Amino acid sequence: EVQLVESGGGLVQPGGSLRLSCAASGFNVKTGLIHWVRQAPGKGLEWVAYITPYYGSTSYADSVKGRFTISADTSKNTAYLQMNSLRAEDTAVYYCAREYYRWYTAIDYWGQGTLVTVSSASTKGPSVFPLAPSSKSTSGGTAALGCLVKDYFPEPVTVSWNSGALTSGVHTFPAVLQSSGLYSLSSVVTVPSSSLGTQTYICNVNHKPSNTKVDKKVEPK
Amino acid sequence: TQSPSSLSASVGDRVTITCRASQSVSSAVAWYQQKPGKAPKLLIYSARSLYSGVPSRFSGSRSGTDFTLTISSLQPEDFATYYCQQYSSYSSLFTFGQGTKVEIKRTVAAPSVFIFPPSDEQLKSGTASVVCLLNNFYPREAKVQWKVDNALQSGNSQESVTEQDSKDSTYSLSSTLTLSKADYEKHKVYACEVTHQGLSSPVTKSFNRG
Amino acid sequence: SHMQIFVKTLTGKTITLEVEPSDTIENVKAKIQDKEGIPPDQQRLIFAGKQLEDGRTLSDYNIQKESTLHLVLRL
Amino acid sequence: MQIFVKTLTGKTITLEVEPSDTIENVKAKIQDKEGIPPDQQRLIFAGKQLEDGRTLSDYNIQRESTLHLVLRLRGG
Repeated sequence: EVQLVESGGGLVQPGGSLRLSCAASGFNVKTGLIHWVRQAPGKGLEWVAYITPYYGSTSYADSVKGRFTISADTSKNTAYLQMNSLRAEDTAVYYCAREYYRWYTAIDYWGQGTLVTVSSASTKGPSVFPLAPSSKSTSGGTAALGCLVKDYFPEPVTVSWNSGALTSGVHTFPAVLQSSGLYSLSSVVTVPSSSLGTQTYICNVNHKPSNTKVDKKVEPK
Repeated sequence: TQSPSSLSASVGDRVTITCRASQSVSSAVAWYQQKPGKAPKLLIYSARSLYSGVPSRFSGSRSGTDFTLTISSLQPEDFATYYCQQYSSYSSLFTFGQGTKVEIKRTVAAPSVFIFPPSDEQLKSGTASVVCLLNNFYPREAKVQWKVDNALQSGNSQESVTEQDSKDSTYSLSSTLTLSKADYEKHKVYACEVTHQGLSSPVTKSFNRG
Repeated sequence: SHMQIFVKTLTGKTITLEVEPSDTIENVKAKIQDKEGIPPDQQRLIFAGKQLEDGRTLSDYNIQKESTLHLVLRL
Repeated sequence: MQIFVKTLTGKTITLEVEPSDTIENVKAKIQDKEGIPPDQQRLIFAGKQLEDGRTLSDYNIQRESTLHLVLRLRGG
């Protein structure tokens, strides 16, 4: 079975550099080509580069040419993407993938992708604030309560309700990039009206890039 | 570089996505399906041949210079984003087209509109966030205008929308209006005004500071 | 875009064809008719020891650059 | 007898075979040292492409004769 596992992603200042790794298994990279392809949050796929490990020949997209260096190490069965002169617009998930002659140019196996974020902002734990349920948040037989996960950098953050017990009716919204350059998001859950007087509600926020871990109880207002 | 464009369809519809093409580019066109949060999957290679394990309702065709992807009858798992890929023998450059997101059409459903005042905890930090929530609506298009003592706001709020819910086909929307504690304390009525196809006229959810 | 493939008869005649990878077995036979005069009705093409179905493609059968097919006529 | 297989990097490789050795068996011998499946190999001599059915003596290849190798890495 074929697998591609990329690593090395993370946070860099504009101007800085970073090296991505793509470890392959279940097949030999010298029997075809390896591609890097990236996807900016909420946007389409963009091809970056390819190498043919057996010869060492490379090819590069225009938006990347003078500053990225794709390469391969056959003995380790790994491929690399060396990214220099990094700029904010380089922010994306980066996938590696392979083309095998039999699929006539098409890319058949892709890894899950690693996140590269380029920004002058400093890594920071989120502030968590309750979104208190109330009459202003009930309709019929149900109430909405939530947490505002505010002012964190970079992505990602994880939100769970009551340590895993509550999973139904949860909406965790996509994070937005604020004008300050920091991220904010909402996590809300709708529960039956009458469980507010019996159950306690605690959202669990994990921000791994900064080792912050907050629990916030959400009381009705 | 850009966001995908959106196509609204029903289970059982025929869909034909086209990929505009050049003389320079080769006819070895590939198609990928990508679901939210996951990596793309190969559907079609060499313009019109099926990748191993792809259902027969997927086909590919060459309309002269252009290439097409067709799904003859849409199944629930086919609702995703589709990308064409082009390759030039002259430059050895690959290019992915814009990407088309097929979403599920259903009867128009108005949102439930909720509002949340700022927590005391945040208020002690010198900041004030008011959050307005729009629950389970269709279609995705809604407008949220903030009002502070009946002054229409702009440039102090942020909006996010969830993926189409896979079970009921509705969307949700959260919007945050942020002010400084001071500016917050100088005003009384904080109102969220919502316009949507499922509403006869705009609905307002408001509260008075305190 | 275009590939070059060979079509060998059993009379010892070899014809060179210009095809796309995306081309269908039907178009191939129509190209054979175009320059050779042999009807698609009466053609049967072999690659890697298998007969090729009309509704499928060159790429379906992993037919590559400068590959060789055999052409067997039917009565 | 002995023959040389030439790539495109200039990295010419040595080999040892009989005239009765098939074309398929030669590609398998290159795989053992180069790590590339026979179906991705195209072998050339005198200007002709070589078929995976004939022998060395069919195309009449002698000792110290040069063969050219093309790899199928990209399809189309």
